Amino acid sequence: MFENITAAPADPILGLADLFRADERPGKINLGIGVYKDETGKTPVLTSVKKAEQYLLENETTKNYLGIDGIPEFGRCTQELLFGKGSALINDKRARTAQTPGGTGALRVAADFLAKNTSVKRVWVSNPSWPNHKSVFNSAGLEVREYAYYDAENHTLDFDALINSLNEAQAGDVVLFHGCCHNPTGIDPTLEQWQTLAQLSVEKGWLPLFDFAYQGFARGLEEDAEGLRAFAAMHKELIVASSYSANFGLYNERVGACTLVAADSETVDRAFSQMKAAIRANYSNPPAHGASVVATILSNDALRAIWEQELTDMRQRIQRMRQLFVNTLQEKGANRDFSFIIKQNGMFSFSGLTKEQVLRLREEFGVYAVASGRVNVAGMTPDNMAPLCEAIVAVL
Amino acid sequence: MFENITAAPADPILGLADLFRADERPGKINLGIGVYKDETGKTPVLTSVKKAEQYLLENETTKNYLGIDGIPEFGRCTQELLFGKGSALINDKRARTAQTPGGTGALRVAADFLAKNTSVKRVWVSNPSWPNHKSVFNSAGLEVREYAYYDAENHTLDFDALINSLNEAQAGDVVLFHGCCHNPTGIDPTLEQWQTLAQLSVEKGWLPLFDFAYQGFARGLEEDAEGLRAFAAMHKELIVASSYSANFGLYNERVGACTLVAADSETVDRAFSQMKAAIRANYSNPPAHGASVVATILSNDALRAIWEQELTDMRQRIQRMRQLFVNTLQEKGANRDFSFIIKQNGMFSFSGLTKEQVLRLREEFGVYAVASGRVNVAGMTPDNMAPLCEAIVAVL
Ligand SMILES: Cc1ccc(COP(=O)(O)O)c(/C=N/[C@@H](CC(=O)O)C(=O)O)c1O
Ligand SMILES: Cc1ccc(COP(=O)(O)O)c(/C=N/[C@@H](CC(=O)O)C(=O)O)c1O
Repeated sequence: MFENITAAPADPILGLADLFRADERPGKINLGIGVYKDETGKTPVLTSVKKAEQYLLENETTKNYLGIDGIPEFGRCTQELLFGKGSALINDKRARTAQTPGGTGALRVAADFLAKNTSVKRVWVSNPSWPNHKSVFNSAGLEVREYAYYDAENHTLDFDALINSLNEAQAGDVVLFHGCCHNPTGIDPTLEQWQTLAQLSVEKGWLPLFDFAYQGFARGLEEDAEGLRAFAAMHKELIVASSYSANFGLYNERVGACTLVAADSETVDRAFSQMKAAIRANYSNPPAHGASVVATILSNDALRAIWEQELTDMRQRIQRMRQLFVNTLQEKGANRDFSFIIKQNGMFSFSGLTKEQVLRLREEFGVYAVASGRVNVAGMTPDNMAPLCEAIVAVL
Repeated sequence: MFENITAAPADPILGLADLFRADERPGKINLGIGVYKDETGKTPVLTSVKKAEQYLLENETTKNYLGIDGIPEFGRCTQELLFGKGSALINDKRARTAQTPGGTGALRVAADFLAKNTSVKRVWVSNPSWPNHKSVFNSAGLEVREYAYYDAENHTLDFDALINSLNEAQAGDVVLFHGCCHNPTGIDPTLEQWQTLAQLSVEKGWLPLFDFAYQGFARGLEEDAEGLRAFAAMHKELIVASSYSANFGLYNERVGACTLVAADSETVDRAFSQMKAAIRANYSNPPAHGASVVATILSNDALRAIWEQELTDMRQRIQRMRQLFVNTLQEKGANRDFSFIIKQNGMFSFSGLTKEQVLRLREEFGVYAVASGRVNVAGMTPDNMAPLCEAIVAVL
């Protein structure tokens, strides 16, 4: 049965870990996968998380199965983060949330739900995007089409090209939007742009799917949700796939959510019954530990205050690194202007490096980035900045 | 988009929780979903698990992502449980394991891997089986066909009917086998029967898929794997979907494994690369907490000894309940012979009750079973046995 199976191609992101682990050179520098590091080059457990885990160890008295949709308090806390306290979507009972194994699991549940229960055949994704978006949607049988997004000459969102690309989308197609901290560009719509897209989407009949992996890493928790909220004010229906991996430092615990919104509570409840059936046929019900840590933190004033500050600390450290990177490239003799990196949002920016420069940086200098030129600024530290920048200048 | 979605049908198992929770009557008795209860009618965290969780709280210093296939030590420990220390499959590097979100996730990963990478179109499942097997396989695009299994007049495995049914399977079809503690019948092949099926499967070209949700609940950890090991000795290729939910009391932490076996290490590694690609497009990588508890326990002599005894304790308590149930039915005036229940394995036996008897038991008596007549013996206790039996006698 398995004699002719052809090997799969390298995961362009996750595959970097095997290479990095196998690299026995001392001064190797990891700017690949999107995990936050602190000033020591490590990814500690958040203190709020350790406190919540201690509380769970002391107080949990069963591991009996969650419901298919997971912990109810987690769902309520997720909806309040997405839509705001006092949102009409919440008051009108228009949204149902399933806790999922990560943001990736939330994207797969959304795709399986749409493929099996709606007329959807195509999802529109930005060029460029996270490379796993295409794989997730195709695995559910959905075609992926690309829309233009990025002007690489001026390092801006090419809004006119984006609009033009999307004119080819039919009513009933899905359009995927990154909620904030676009991966890989770091370039997000302004609020006015989000409002223009919300009105356009209603006019053209697109179903919005928001992917919200980095809420809190651009400007703040509420500010980062403004684009999604502008869409929510205008649309009867949308889907949000969100993740708590980065903003709680809970990557390996697989904590995400798929939130379905419909015109009214009767419709969302009927539609959600099919989303639950799609989950039951995949992984049955979701992992409790990470979600119970998030719900424990978000529902306790003291833990929530500690956590919000830890998130602010991460965001501010990445901003300090963007500035230190730009300043150090100049000092090490880089040819050009990299000042666009300062304005960008989230863990990632596009260095502008070619696929060959990125390969040379790994092979010759032990500096690991993604082949698209995406660099994880959150992997930069005061201690590794100089060698990193010297290596980059050397490949320019 | 969602205006016409038809509501999904009740999950015949998981749906019982909403009904049971909503039932405000005092003496309600839960014999539905397959979760173990102790003599108090509760599902505590195992002591070995609490000890391992304390160790993790003290010693974990990151939540950085696992590999797509999860914790390497967990994979090694799973293979040794499945195949035995010193197995040729392990020595020859013929098996690769992915840690998955539960046994359900392992079944879905297997199905997506087979659908996308092999000629498989059909999976053969026993009539009766767990009702979610059909949903999982159909969600991946595979047809499900049934094979005869159970003689309900004599309460035995109808081996001749099983063989006859399977003559219709073509070479390259998958046949699903429950490794031990068949759900819902509790009736497993004898070792000779397993050996006969292993030889038949090789002759007819079937790809075996073992589902191993209850290792340790029939007779013991090694004894329960004898049928799988008889198949492993005869086959170049097979797949095992296993779960640690019941045997570690870790249901909500989603701890399972998908193990692929091929003729040699080159083939299994090539085939496994595609299994990893199927996982990446589903939930990306698996939840660490529960798997790290299992690996911590299985790799430490002291914790492993505590755990093995806790599992023996669960198994023996269920056996005591089978005997107490049979004795108490007789004392409360049940018409017939229920002595077949004593011989059966695992959490479940078929009571023989009709779908209407089961509905009446819920509506009139607050006793909750599955509509197939399956009862969770592990939900029975000395304190609830008399009212339970009185109710059953009342509906006969
Ligand atoms: C836009 C976007 C959507 C969804 C995910 C997956 O997050 P999860 O851990 O499943 O909650 C990522 C994550 N990107 C990271 C890590 C990854 O590739 O797995 C990255 O781009 O390096 C992402 O960047
Ligand atoms: C044969 C079989 C294969 C796979 C599973 C799922 O276990 P997981 O928790 O995903 O590791 C069950 C579980 N059966 C239980 C609970 C359930 O239906 O979800 C049951 O039959 O009540 C099962 O009985």
